Amino acid sequence: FGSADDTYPYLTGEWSTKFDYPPMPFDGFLFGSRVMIAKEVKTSPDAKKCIAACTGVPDDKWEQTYKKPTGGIVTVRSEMGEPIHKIATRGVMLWKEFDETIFNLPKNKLVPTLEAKRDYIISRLNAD
Amino acid sequence: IFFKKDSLWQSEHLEAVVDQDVQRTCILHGPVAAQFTKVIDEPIKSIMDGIHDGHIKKLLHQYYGDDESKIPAVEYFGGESPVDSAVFKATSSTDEESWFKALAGSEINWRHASF
Ligand SMILES: Cc1cc2nc3c(=O)[nH]c(=O)nc-3n(C[C@H](O)[C@H](O)[C@H](O)COP(=O)(O)O)c2cc1C
Repeated sequence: FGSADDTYPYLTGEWSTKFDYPPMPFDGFLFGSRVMIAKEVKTSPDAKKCIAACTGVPDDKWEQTYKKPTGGIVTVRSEMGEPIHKIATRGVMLWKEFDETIFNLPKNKLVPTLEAKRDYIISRLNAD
Repeated sequence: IFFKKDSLWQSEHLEAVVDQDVQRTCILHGPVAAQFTKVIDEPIKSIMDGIHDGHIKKLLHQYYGDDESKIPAVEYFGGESPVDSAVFKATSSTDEESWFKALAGSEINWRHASF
């Protein structure tokens, strides 16, 4: 959610109608992303600029975050392996690549794969 | 652990990132709410008010015939949990909840809140 407008049908209870269900009204709404640009969040200048310029995507196509960048946003896994929704910056996409290549591997294949990529790994750190 | 450790704080301090390159940085955001996020550096009071205010118009139109006179009113708003002259003598057995509702009054005012 981001505006009063898209949020309204969930207040009327009219949203649930698209699915042939009785009107199903809600009591309130929370806005997480929508506020990240506000004059008073500590989000850095260049970062607010980055956030805006992300084209969104309808609920129609959010599933694609799992694979490609989708509206400028990918999922990426934390150190613990739980999914995280991040802006698809260069660093984040490296993090995603390592997520798929290096961190992916069994703890047995770790140290060998690192050494065979040491030059590459060390380079991509320094760049992105 | 060296890679992913403590990696949320750069979004807010790019002066300490390699060369202030946001493109190196973890920023969190939703794919669907991203489309509604456009107006940079807009005061938070505005964003929130923008939503409430907009809900208020749509609501007025639909169920109030755009007449603000039709909106019922009350002294102060809130304090509701999701669930002319008299004398109350009190005993051991008097229900506390019932008792206060009496002294509270039905009209929402200073005496209602006082009890
Ligand atoms: C940058 C960022 C940091 C967040 N930190 C927390 C947190 O510390 N605890 C929590 O229960 N939810 C946290 N959330 C989840 C939001 O509070 C909320 O559930 C979600 O952002 C709403 O989705 P939306 O941004 O698409 O409106 C965070 C979301 C974002 C984008």
